[PDB]
Amino acid sequence: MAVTEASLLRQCPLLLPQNRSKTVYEGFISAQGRDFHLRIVLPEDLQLKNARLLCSWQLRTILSGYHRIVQQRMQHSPDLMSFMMELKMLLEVALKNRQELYALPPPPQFYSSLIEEIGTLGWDKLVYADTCFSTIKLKAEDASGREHLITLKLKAKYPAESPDYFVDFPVPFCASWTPQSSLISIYSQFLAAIESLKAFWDVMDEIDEKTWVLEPEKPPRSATARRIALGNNVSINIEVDPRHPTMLPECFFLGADHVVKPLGIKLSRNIHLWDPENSVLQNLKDVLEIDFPARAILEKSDFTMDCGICYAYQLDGTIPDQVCDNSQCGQPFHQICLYEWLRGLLTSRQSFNIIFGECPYCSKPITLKM
Amino acid sequence: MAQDSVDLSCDYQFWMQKLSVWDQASTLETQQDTCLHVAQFQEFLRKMYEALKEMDSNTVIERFPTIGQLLAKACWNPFILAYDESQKILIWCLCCLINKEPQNSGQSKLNSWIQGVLSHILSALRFDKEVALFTQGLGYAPIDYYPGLLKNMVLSLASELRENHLNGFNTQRRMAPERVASLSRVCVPLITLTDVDPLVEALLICHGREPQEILQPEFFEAVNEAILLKKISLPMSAVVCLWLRHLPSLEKAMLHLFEKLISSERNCLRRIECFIKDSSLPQAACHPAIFRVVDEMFRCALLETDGALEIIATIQVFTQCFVEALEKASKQLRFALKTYFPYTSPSLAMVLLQDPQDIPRGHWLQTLKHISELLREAVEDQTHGSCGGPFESWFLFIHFGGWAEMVAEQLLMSAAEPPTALLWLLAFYYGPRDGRQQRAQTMVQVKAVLGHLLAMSRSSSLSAQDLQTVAGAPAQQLIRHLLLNFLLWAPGGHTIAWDVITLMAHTAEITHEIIGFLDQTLYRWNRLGIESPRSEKLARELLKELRTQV
Ligand SMILES: [Zn+2]
Ligand SMILES: [Zn+2]
Repeated sequence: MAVTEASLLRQCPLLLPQNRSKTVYEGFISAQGRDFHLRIVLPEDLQLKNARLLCSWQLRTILSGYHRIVQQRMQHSPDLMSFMMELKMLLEVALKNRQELYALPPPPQFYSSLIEEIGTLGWDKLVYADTCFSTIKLKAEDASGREHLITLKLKAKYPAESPDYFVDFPVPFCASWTPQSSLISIYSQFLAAIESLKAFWDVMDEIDEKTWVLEPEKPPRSATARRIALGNNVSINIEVDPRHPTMLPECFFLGADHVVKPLGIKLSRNIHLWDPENSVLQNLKDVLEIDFPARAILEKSDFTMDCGICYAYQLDGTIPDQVCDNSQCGQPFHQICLYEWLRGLLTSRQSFNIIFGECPYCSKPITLKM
Repeated sequence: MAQDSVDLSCDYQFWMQKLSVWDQASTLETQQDTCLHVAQFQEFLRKMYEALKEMDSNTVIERFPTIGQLLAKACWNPFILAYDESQKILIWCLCCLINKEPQNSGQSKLNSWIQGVLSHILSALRFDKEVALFTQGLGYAPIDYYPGLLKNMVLSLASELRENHLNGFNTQRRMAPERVASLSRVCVPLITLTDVDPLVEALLICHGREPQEILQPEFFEAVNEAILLKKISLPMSAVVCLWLRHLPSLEKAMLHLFEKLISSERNCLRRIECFIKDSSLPQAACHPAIFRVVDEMFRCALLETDGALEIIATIQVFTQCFVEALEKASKQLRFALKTYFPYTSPSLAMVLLQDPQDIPRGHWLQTLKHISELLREAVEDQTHGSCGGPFESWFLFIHFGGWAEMVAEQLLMSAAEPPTALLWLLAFYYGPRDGRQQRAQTMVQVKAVLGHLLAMSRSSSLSAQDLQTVAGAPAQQLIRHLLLNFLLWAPGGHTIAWDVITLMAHTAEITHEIIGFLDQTLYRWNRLGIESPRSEKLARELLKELRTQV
């Protein structure tokens, strides 16, 4: 309703006015099928510019990082009615965010069905299950003999709504979810995607084996990019279409302008002799009229010796100088980039010509002396 | 030669009732609305100045009632006094209202008050007391330190902003958002006064950490206007940030290209190329977002006209500046072409990127024959896992000038047994969305025309009516352009080109269309360094004489 005599009943059923002069309300407030104790003292008139509001310590843990919010809302909100709307809305927010603490599953469907269904698959399949039982991650095999993993993140109702599927491989995966579908169903869909992309995988595996793939290190199955090295201090980066893998990619070369120019010319001249009945390597070798190095150096292949903020060597004369005092990062930077960076952080403090604060990559103490 | 008084006498009462609103622009609203209406205020002042200049003062009482109050209100408003020449014009208005020999008491009082207000604009100490006292002490006139004073005032605020910028989420003095908006409002009226331009560029780089914009778009549009009319020349980093925070500025500037290819310099592609390279579009189109927005406005124009040769030309040029800008500023960390060109095979692009500067004249037929194959794969075998359709693979084919144009000029060189692939290619270019039925018809029409033309070339220099026969529908522009290629290419031309031109020039549209053809061809040859000097001089001559006829 308009007025907060019926509208306040309808929108706060469990707030029982104790006093005749409706100054103390007491009892429960509702949110996400959960009721909370709440005791809300007004002054002698209906003015929230001055009011008390006490809570259960339950509710106060759940209003943590909102205290100023609520105090401002008491001062800024015209009526009690709207105040309660704002307060519920804010509870709404608070719980859904802290979703890790709050999940009472209906066992009779859940924990039994999930067991039945993992039995339906086979027990070699499942590889990880979380003790909140929210996450699972499953395994599948190629005709090749490659493992590909699938994460599922599951809700209070598994069989009702979709399970959130998180997947590696580079085309967007489609799972037709019904209430009738189950783990075996989405698993068969996932196998279908595997056996479909078989060619693209063979291309990637063939490359990684018979060449010095250099930049993506331990490649995922999602990566379309392969910065291959060849000769010395020249490289080719090659971005591939999965749907037509053997077909021609967008490509270009890094290194010496005097070394690369001839290869570009030669490529532009032989590029009509690309053929999607050969392999990518068997096309590249005879198009560019070359053989590749199979790991000319496997230990000191390359460590990216660039700024790790701006990713340039030679920013206005300056060199990658300032490093991390850490064995696991070692990452060089620039004087300019690291100063601009650390000034900005809240963790940074500046002494006379010194700036203390966190390495961008590893969050360990790093010192900059201007 | 009708009204003279009336429109100005109305707009007078409008502006006087507006000046009284503003009243020294010490507040937000008075400033924003002044910022807007000032320019029209200036034009009003031009018409007013003409009127007061042609006539003489103290004699006439036309608008003399409250002209005084208008010029008071004007001058004590500093946002007025800051704009291009509004000051200069106010000076002139006052110099019109002066008198040489004042006669009644009123005229002397007037003229004194006139010197007063000029002295208030130019030479008044409406500034901090101690600095006045100190300088007067050192025996300095405002004139000799104002400049350095201004310079220091600016470098201060620019510095301040750069530390605001670098302290992003730090427990340290946060430049007041209100004050930044304040400065921005003051950048507008004196953008073309060189002693702010560091401030500006500091504003555009130094965005800071807000979800909300802080600057008011009257700032962005003042700046945009001034970039395009070349009153500003900032560095390019300034203007990428400008585009990348105010979309209607980046609209406003790609539309200010369109005025250039429509009105001013129809088919002077040198002039168009130089405007694109001086504008910073290429470098700003290295950011994939601004590429996508710009090519949307290009797509909207490809449709309004159904494949206008003039917009095809501007694309070809723009793309060539862009591609050279990509290569240049893309050593490490560049976005993959399915990012700029998402609605095609990256395969096809990677072919079409290879320029003909780097291939021999003889191997271009091979290149086109490869393109025909992959386009036919994309269009005819229009299945899942492809382009969305034929139109998209065409809008790609446009963005490469060179390849679409060279087909006709290569057909004439291989007119004896023409390759079916080239006939596919050219038919596709002049007509997508036909059915195989309509493409085969077009191809065989062109094949018969190749027969007639090769007979005519291997014959002597013949009439123009023999060509008018085959000229005499859906495939007209194809045949026209191929025919012009024939004229320029064969040495049987240079004699009977005029003879066909005169007849083919039915309308002015055909004339302009062929002119665009010829400008494109000259630009194309002079780039690629491929030439018979006969054809070059002939095209130049024809183009020169036909641009007069229109
Ligand atoms: Zn750097
Ligand atoms: Zn580190």
